[PDB]
Amino acid sequence: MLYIDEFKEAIDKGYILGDTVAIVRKNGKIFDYVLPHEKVRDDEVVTVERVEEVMVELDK
Amino acid sequence: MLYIDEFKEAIDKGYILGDTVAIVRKNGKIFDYVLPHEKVRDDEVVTVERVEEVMVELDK
Amino acid sequence: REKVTLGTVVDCFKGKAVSSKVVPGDVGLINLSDMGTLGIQYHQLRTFQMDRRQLLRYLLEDGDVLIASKGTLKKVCVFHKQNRDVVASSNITVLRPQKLLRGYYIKFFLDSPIGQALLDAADHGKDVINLSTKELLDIPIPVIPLVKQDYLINHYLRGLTDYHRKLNRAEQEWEYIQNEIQKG
Amino acid sequence: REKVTLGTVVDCFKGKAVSSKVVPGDVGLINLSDMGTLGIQYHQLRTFQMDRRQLLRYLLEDGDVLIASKGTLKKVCVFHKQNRDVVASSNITVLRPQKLLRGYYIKFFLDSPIGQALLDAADHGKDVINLSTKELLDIPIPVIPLVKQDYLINHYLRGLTDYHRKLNRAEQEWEYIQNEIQKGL
Repeated sequence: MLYIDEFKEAIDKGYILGDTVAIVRKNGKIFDYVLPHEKVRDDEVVTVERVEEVMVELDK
Repeated sequence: MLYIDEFKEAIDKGYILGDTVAIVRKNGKIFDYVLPHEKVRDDEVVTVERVEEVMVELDK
Repeated sequence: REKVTLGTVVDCFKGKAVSSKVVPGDVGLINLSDMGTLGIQYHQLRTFQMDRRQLLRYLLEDGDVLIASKGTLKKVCVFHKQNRDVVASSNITVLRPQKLLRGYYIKFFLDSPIGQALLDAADHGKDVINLSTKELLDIPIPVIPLVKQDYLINHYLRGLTDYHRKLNRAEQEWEYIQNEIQKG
Repeated sequence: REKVTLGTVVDCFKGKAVSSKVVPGDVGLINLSDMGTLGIQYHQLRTFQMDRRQLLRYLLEDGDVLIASKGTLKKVCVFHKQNRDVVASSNITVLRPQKLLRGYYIKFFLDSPIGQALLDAADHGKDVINLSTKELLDIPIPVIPLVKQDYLINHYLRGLTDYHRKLNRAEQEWEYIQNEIQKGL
């Protein structure tokens, strides 16, 4: 499970650059993010979302 | 300060024999018992009371 | 083997009940937390005040066996005379050898496979400990020569002291090495 | 001596946040309770399960420095490669040496009188620890030859392993005397 501290940390480290990020969603909720060279499983649903908006959905 | 377990124990050990026992009272309350060969401070008030009655006063 | 029942060779009394509200005074207190596996932790005993008369009843003497009659683990220690007056707390049962058996010999026995079986059979508490003095005092111990108990006690004690030396030296060496390196 | 700032020679990341509801699986977990003074208590680690992608980010490697970034004890241990995958918890800050410095050399420095001062100066917590990663990474470390670090680390490790030799042998003997007596009766 992805937590709010791990997402911001990846942003401050320069691992999530730009205004968008690949996000895997389990059953509609945020499960994980995906960096450029990482492996997405065949059964996972990847959407490209905005970092500010992904950061606020985690706040809840 | 004397507690109900310490008084009980002295009765079952055979140290408090008979139906009465020497009792030192501080400020009106039971403070200790005195066995046959124990030394009472000059400033302590010894009264000889019944053990059954001293057992129930500490019970409260 | 001939055996004597524990209550025929010892004077047994529970320790003094001391409230957390006592003036840290002169007489030390042994609690469950001061009963170590290697003996009593005399350096961390809680001090307090007690009247001369009530103190004289609970005063401990060299060789007394302290048994944890409350708590979560049945610990057994032998008292070594200290530089001050020391009493056991109400969670401890005191055994003062009268004749025949040495305090440390009783300590070995209660810490033996059979000793634990006999002590747990005297336990009146399910999850916590409520040792029954009556049944504790009914425990039978093999009786052997006093000089032979002392020989085994002298050998137990030297191993205990040597165990402390060996432990302290390994720690004193590890700290020397540790600091020979900060020099760099 | 010249000094390199910790942030220029290591990759630093906080550990994985793991909720108490986990499926004990295959990946081991290091928490504050597993950070002893003589190293990590690998035998009592809480196991759990993690996806491969997220596990690969937090996976630990031989020589990482684990730092207690929360709690009431500022501990510092170096990770030794195990026969399982092991990650550190969110209460721990991982330092992965890049160049110049050895993990254990950073451990010695942060265990030194000045190291503790610099670690306490980076603390944002009065009663608890709330280490500041930025201030942590501004810490300057003397930089020495790599073979000289290895030489002090090789002997430090010799003393640590010898420290366990002596302790286990002292306990193994005391247990033998103890049983020499019990059998005597």
